[PDB]
Amino acid sequence: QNIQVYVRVRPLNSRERCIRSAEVVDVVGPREVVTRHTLDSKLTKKFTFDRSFGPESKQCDVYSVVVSPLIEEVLNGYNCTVFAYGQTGTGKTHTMVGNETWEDDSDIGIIPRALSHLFDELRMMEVEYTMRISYLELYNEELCDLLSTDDTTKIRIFDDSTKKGSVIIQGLEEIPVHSKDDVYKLLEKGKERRKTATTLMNAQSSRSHTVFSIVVHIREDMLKIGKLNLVDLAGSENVSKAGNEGIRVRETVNINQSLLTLGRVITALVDRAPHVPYRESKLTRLLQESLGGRTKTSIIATISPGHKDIEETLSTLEYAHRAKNIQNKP
Amino acid sequence: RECISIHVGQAGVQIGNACWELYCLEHGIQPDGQMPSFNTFFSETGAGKHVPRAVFVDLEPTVIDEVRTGTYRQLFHPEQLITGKEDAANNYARGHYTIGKEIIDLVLDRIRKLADQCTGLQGFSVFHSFGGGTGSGFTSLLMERLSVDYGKKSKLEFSIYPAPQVSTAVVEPYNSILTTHTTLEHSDCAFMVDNEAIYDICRRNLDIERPTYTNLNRLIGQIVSSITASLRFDGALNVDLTEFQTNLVPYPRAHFPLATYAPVISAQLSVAEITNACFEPANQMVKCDPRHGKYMACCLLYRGDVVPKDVNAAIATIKTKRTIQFVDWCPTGFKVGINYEPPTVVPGGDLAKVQRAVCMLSNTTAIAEAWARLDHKFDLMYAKRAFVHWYVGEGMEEGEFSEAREDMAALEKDYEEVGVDS
Amino acid sequence: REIVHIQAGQCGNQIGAKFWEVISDEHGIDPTGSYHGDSDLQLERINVYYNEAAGNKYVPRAILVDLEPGTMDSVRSGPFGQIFRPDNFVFGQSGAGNNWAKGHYTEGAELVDSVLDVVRKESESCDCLQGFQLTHSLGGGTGSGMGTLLISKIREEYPDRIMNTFSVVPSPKVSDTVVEPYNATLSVHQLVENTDETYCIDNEALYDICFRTLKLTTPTYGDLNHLVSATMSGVTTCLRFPGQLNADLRKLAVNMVPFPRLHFFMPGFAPLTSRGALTVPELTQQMFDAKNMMAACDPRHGRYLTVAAVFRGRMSMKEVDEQMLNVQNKNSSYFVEWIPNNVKTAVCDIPPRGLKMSATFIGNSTAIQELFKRISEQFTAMFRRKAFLHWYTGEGMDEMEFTEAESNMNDLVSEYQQYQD
Ligand SMILES: Nc1nc2c(ncn2[C@@H]2O[C@H](COP(=O)(O)OP(=O)(O)OP(=O)(O)O)[C@@H](O)[C@H]2O)c(=O)[nH]1
Ligand SMILES: Nc1ncnc2c1ncn2[C@@H]1O[C@H](COP(=O)(O)OP(=O)(O)NP(=O)(O)O)[C@@H](O)[C@H]1O
Ligand SMILES: Nc1nc2c(ncn2[C@@H]2O[C@H](COP(=O)(O)OP(=O)(O)O)[C@@H](O)[C@H]2O)c(=O)[nH]1
Ligand SMILES: [Mg+2]
Repeated sequence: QNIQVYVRVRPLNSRERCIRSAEVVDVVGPREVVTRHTLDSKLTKKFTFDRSFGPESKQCDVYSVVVSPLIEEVLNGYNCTVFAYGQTGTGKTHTMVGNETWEDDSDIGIIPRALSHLFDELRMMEVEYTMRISYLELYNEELCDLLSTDDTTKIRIFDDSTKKGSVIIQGLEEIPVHSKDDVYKLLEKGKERRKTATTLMNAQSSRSHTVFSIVVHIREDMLKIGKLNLVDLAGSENVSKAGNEGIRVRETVNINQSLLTLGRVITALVDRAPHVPYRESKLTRLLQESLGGRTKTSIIATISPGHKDIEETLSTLEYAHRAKNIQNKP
Repeated sequence: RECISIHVGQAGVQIGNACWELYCLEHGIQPDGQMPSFNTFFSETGAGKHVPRAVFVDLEPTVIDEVRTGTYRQLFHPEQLITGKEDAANNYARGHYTIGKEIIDLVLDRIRKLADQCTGLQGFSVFHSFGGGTGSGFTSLLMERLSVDYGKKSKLEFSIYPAPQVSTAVVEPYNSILTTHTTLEHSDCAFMVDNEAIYDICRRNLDIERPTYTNLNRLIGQIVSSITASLRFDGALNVDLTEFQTNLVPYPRAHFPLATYAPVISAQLSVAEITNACFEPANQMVKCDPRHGKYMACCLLYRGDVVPKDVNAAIATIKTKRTIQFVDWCPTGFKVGINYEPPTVVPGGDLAKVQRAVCMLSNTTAIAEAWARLDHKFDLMYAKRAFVHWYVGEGMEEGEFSEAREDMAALEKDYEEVGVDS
Repeated sequence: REIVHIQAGQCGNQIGAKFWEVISDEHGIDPTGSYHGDSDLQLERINVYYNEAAGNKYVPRAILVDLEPGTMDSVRSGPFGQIFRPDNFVFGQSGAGNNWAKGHYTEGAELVDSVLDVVRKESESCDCLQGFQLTHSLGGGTGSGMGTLLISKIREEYPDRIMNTFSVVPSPKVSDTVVEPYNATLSVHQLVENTDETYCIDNEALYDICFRTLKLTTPTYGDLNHLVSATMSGVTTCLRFPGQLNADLRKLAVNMVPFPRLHFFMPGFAPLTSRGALTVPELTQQMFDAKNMMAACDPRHGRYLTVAAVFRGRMSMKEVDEQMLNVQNKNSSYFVEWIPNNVKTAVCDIPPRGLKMSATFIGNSTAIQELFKRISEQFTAMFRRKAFLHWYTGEGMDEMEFTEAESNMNDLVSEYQQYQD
């Protein structure tokens, strides 16, 4: 019932070596106790999580540890969701999606590995299935369907009478998939349709919340609908650090104002407020059922080990640790 | 032997109004610039005109008009007058990143024109508000550019700090946390005064139930006048600005002096009886208690007709009345400022024509108590995470707050640490 | 700094008529556009609400929009009838008639784009936009219909600008038709997510103030506008004249809003009395008193989040803050705990003409949760029978559009429950 919360540490990037930033954060894999501190190793804080991940770990390894055990539980008729969030350039987009695209061995991301891995899972049961996908990005409080051909229709988000936590979306073209080749041709267009710009922090820095959900029906009779939300959020952007002068600065407002709403959702749920303000962000309503409902959710945090970006590193770890107190309704 | 002026934000403009008015009247300058019938804060062109070495920059064009469209518009050259086009909305975030980055470059250009016009720059005085946004964001970025170009220069700050109880804006406690990292690391000397205790004097010594900003500002102006303008005239012992960083700041991160100045009588004042009031807690201009803390360093500056020889007895009476718990690190830390020139009353002011005046500067552990007043105010609003979206909107992340909050704790301990040593 | 103000709907167009009449009498500008005042400070910030014209004339930077010509023609007929330039009139025939679906979605939508052109043309000739004011109804189909869509397109074009709304809340006391509450659920459904700040006014309070303090026997409908008229001027007062703490519009928004959703406030004008004592503390007592709240709720039922005070006249904040500090202590239960200073002071130097002192109240308290509970109950009760839906169903509005209007409404109401106590 408790939400699994893991954390990954990225290696030092070029600028981290160009500014000559030393490693202040270290990990212990099996013990899952990430040790972080300031420059002078005098006082250090202790963070306990379900798992830890060093910089040399692979993409399929993190997929094997946390994501893989949740693949098999989808068929029972339960929802799952996992997303990375944190400072810009921590490596969230590469962790969830992967930079360049069969087996669960190479540096391929989580999403195309999930399609390859789950496809055999359904074929092993020999069940009747109708699997579809969904690619959308939240850019400046607007909904744009990547998978859809036209997407000119004004996409709104409505509530539902039966499903209390869920929300109804109009205009989501649920294309059926029976072969992995068909999924890869559209998904690569999705990341081709993914709005991205070049920043000094990251030349391939995400510029929108890409909530990539997966839904499949099961019929063999007790009908079941499998639901999995492979969410890829935008990172927190220190507007001075990234560097922009403009149209990009309008993007920073909506992205940064959105993450701030996310944290309060955890703040209210941990302290058990009578109600939680999901209504202030479209993003919050997308994960409203995911956060404090009938869903086994997980979170994969990424943090830079740079001594300079210690503040965003330490502050981001707060919501990660507090999330273990949040409960669900299995 | 010359220094320039910086007045940022509405606080800086209206305060300087009396400051330069004093400066203009202290030396017999007319409101036009034509001295009828020394040059430290003014340059003189051949036309018989003086110009103030000032920098008045505001992000809102509202307040500047009062000076350049009313009186004193002849004394200023619009060359110095820089003006923005939209207020920072009391947001350090918008003041620092959004708007200030687009104006700051214009300001720096006017500075190098003045610094070259002067010879042997002594430094400059900073005027802004810690509570207000304009005085928080635009100031902070401005200060950082100064230390980059002018490393070996004095940086005085007069930041009016809000009251523990009385307040004007709601987000005042948020700006103070952001400015702490800015002033402490960059600025060498900063002065914090609060209008609350300033009200206390105006309704006790002046017996005035209608004190406005103008009345409080004329008081602050007299403090700055004796600190610099008097030190441009020779006496028994003249003082400079630079020794304060060594005579008043005995360690790098120990610089937030307390200022007192209370020769305030409505229209008999002996010498020593006046000096006693400088240590009376009831007119310290900041809501704190000297008995709660201790006294680290303290230097005086005497104005007008003062004779040092019989003065030494009065200084001894401070030691003879030893109930203030003077610290052990500095036994003989008393630099005496002796200026022969007396202060002057502005016509229509609320101060009486005195023949002698004394203004005290002193660092102490009592200023650490004022931080205890603030710290709780900041933490409560941060717990519910309210009003935080505005600062995130301009792009300053919340991580700045967590980082800056520790600097408040670390600084407040450093003052507490000194008392322990014996 | 420039600000554009919009009028929409049968009621909204009437309210502004007195508004500009006050602002014109403020600076002393004759209706025709010639300036004949005596104060030079009046021309110091004329740019805020006017554009310079040929022959030294002035044009109210206004946009007059409606679905019915008769109401607007009366404005151009009476006094200040030539003050607008007729090109700003944008209207059509076949008024909606309390039909929000027709005003917002189907009919006004054809006229919407024509207004945006006049809105877009106005902004570019202006130096730099500051805020956007829209006076309209919440229960009236037309103003709420077009106005909500008007705000959606405008804010989409101008994310950096201020969306201030002076709107009239459907009063549970007096109305002509019992179908009025339906519009409110449909009105705010678009407002909160697309508005920066909102002002709430009730007719019951309107007649309440004119009856109690003014002691008038026949409260005319125009005289009620005379009350709301100056209240908007209080918000703008920091922009026109030089003051001690000139709190700009966006500055005021940041001081009140504790969270990007809860931005509904209750204005009120204190210094109004019968012919019969005029001190500065005299204003402070009337400020906190419930008899000046323009909402149909007791502010003491809930608790305050933030309170802005804008004073008009030669005043010392010492006389203010000491008087102000008592309110923090006198009613300690009335303010929340995590905000130490609930007050926001703003001292504009110049008061209005005639009076020597004045006070402008701006407060966001939890009391508004009650005002919306009035609408929600009637909305849900009439929704169960599905009565008079075919009046709206045929226009092309799905049922689920109403469904979210229910939950999203009460969520705003439930927010203040926690923040109160
Ligand atoms: N004692 C005193 N305080 C002043 C005076 N003028 C301004 N202040 C303080 O300055 C604070 C606001 O500072 P500013 O940043 O300069 O205000 P601003 O220039 O309009 O810029 P914003 O704060 O962003 O609106 C107020 O809360 C006052 O307490 C003054 O004349 N006397
Ligand atoms: N574990 C890792 N080892 C090496 N390089 C990595 C690792 N994780 C991420 N990177 C690289 O770091 C850069 C940042 O990629 P990205 O995933 O976009 O960062 P981010 O934190 O997601 N910021 P954003 O793009 O806005 O989501 C890319 O060039 C990745 O290839
Ligand atoms: N203050 C004020 N309110 C008015 C006036 N005229 C109408 N109203 C209010 O406006 C509300 C309905 O507005 P409405 O006439 O339907 O606007 P419409 O949408 O254009 O039709 C009513 O409940 C009235 O209380 C007026 O002159 N002054
Ligand atoms: Mg200000």
